[PDB]
Amino acid sequence: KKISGGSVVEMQGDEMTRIIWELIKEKLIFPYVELDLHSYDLGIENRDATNDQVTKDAAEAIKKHNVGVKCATITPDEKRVEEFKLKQMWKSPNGTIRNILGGTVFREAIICKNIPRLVSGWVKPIIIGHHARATDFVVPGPGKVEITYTPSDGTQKVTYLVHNFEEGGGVAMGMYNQDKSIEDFAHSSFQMALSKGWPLYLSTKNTILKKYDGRFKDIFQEIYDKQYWYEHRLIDDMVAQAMKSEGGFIWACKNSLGMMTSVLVCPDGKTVEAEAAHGTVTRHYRMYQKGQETSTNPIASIFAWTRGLAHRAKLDNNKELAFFANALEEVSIETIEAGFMTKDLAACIKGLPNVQRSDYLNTFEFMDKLGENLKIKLAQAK
Amino acid sequence: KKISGGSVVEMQGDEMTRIIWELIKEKLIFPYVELDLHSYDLGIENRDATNDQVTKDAAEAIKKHNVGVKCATITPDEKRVEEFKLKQMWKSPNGTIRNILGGTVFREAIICKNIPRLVSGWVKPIIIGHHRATDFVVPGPGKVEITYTPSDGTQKVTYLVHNFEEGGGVAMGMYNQDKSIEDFAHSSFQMALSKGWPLYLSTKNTILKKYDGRFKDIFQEIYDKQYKSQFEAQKIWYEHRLIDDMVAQAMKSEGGFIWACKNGSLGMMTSVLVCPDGKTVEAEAAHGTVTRHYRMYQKGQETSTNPIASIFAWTRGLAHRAKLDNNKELAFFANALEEVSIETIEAGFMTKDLAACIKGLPNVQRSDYLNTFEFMDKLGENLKIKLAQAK
Ligand SMILES: NC(=O)c1ccc[n+]([C@@H]2O[C@H](COP(=O)([O-])OP(=O)(O)OC[C@H]3O[C@@H](n4cnc5c(N)ncnc54)[C@H](OP(=O)(O)O)[C@@H]3O)[C@@H](O)[C@H]2O)c1
Ligand SMILES: NC(=O)c1ccc[n+]([C@@H]2O[C@H](COP(=O)([O-])OP(=O)(O)OC[C@H]3O[C@@H](n4cnc5c(N)ncnc54)[C@H](OP(=O)(O)O)[C@@H]3O)[C@@H](O)[C@H]2O)c1
Repeated sequence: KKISGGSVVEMQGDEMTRIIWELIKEKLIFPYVELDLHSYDLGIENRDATNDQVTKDAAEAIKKHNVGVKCATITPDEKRVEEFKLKQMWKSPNGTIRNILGGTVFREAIICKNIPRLVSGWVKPIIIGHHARATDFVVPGPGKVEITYTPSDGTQKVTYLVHNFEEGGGVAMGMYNQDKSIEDFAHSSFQMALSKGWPLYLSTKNTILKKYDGRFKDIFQEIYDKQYWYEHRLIDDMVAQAMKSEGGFIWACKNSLGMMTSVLVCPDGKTVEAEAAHGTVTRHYRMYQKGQETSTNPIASIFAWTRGLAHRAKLDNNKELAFFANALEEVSIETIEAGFMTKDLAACIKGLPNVQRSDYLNTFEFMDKLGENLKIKLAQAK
Repeated sequence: KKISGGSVVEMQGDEMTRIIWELIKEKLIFPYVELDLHSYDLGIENRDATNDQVTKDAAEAIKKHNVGVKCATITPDEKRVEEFKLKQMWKSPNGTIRNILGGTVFREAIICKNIPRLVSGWVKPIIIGHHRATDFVVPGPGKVEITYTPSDGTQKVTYLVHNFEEGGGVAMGMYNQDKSIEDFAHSSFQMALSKGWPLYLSTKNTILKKYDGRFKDIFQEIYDKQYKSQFEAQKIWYEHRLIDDMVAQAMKSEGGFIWACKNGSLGMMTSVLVCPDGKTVEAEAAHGTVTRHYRMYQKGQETSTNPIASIFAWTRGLAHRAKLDNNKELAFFANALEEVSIETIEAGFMTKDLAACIKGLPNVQRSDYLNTFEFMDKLGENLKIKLAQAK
């Protein structure tokens, strides 16, 4: 009856996104898909109770099962330490997860025909990638700061003057990048393309950091010929090319939030972690706690699930799951395009002072409209 | 009858901006203000004829007279060397001027009510100020180290940057003198007090604990010793914020702050070089010479070039001159010219770039905008009326 979805790592989160995450599972996922679900509770109280061990176990499960879908989580600050009486200022779960997995983060805004964009010409989305270290120190007083390279065979020594501090002190730092990290960025970028069926654009300073940025340009061109369209451009020339076009390209960059998605793509081409690019929407959660009506956009959170499920389906050659993930993305866009949307989107169209209650749906009404539309779409498909 | 404006250093430039610059002087400045004008011709042919000596003399004149107003200039590349048969690839005049003066460049987009922004909440502008490196290819395995050798002969300090054990890559060294950080802090505090807005410094001091920590410590020290009382008197403040926390607050805010960063139509983008002394200022448009429009102008074709950024170079320069000289009539004139410029656009009279921001470039009709000369004439008519009404 229901689709056999296979192995998925799910991470529960905090505040308004936690409410939305449960609604998505109950209304959009669980009525259609059965999963061998590896669920980790990354809610702040559980991270505190387990001394953050839950976060490390979730990252290891993503590494083992290749598919991670994560709800937004609170990153503690002093105010959060007091609010929850935390044992310590726990590090960001996203930072912990990224450190364990590695990879490149790709960000993509979901586009709807009736929702204004930065450039009206944008019909197809733009997927921006950045690869995801330094030795800094105080220069106590006058003297030379030099950076040297000694090849391991001892045949040469190259010394570069960083600066001769003559009047006083300051600060200095040394930075590096290994060819393997640049290679991993290139792979993830060509493999983000091919999967999406779009062209790739690499942008660098190149005119300023000629040797550092030149190596990225050279490694990308080399990998494009040996193992794989693709084109390089300067930052200034690139933003101009983005001001034109219908969009629909991957932009590897070396240097409403409710519609912003994020995907971590590991160099292996096997592991993916998807999530909303926004936070826990604390202000809406405070309204919910006071009995006030909320209108929180679930699109970014739904697309974490669809990107995760589409990846799972690709790994397992599961056609029914691949169809479901795509159908849920289309239903989400189509619902908004038919005029049914949350307040943030009504405000993008009308301007916040001109938004009336009849222009939007509350959190629960929007989720119910998506559920009704999804039921219809899948019934007609079979 | 005309305002006695005093001592101003003016730098003439190239292509479309050179045409606009002359129109501004003839229609907006010279009918109202008399200046002891120190004019330098930084047009590309004159920089070539003088072996760039004109650029160095202009920078020394700004140092001496404290007020510089500069027109956009061509920075030569190989194509420009061929076009003008240049003796050499002269360095950017902006780079030469900045090296002689020092100081921090503050950028600000001019806001009009009927012109769409990035964040609709931004009612007040955001003024962003920014603060060299030695990079190289690491051809294969080996050690990259960064060393500090005291000038007094005490023990050399060696830090390992990375030991490349397989394959190559790239490495770089970067630095900052305490004096450059102190200058950045002073120019930033001077900017915020002049504008009457709060100041934020953003760094990644949690990652670059020593490097960015020094910026955070020097700004806080200079604030506590020399500017905290003055900031309180104007009900404004200074705060350090991490870059991640800073971008999030910038979207939430209605604008109206100075942002010192440790790291829309170009026709509306202004730039001001603020020297740490609080006395010297160099103002200019943040855009270039608008070569594409200049090519149309050379062919006798109608152009619609936005002069706002160029007008604001003159108004920022004149407002600073007026502040230094306690010249109330000049202070009023500079403010009136800024207001006339914004008000003209807000009344529906604008160049094509702005009509395109409203309607979208494919939907712009000739009746939606004014050409370069029509727009300058409308500003001249509005300026005359405003100053008459002012008494
Ligand atoms: N990936 C992550 O886990 C992640 C990322 C960022 C922040 N955070 C955490 O999230 C918490 C809250 O951070 P924050 O309030 O600064 O950022 P945020 O949750 O992204 O929310 C900022 C504002 O953006 C709007 N917004 C964001 N997501 C929305 C959605 N889905 N639907 C409708 N409007 C939406 C709301 O604007 P209006 O208020 O005008 O309605 C909201 O108050 C913090 O504890 C922070 O650590 C986590
Ligand atoms: N501060 C300076 O002295 C400075 C700064 C930057 C560059 N440059 C020099 O400027 C020359 C030309 O550079 P560029 O064409 O790359 O840059 P640019 O002059 O800033 O012009 C780029 C484009 O932006 C638009 N634009 C810029 N200023 C405008 C204005 N005032 N009104 C209307 N539209 C405006 C035009 O767009 P559309 O074509 O779409 O109409 C123009 O073609 C080069 O020689 C460069 O060295 C000098």
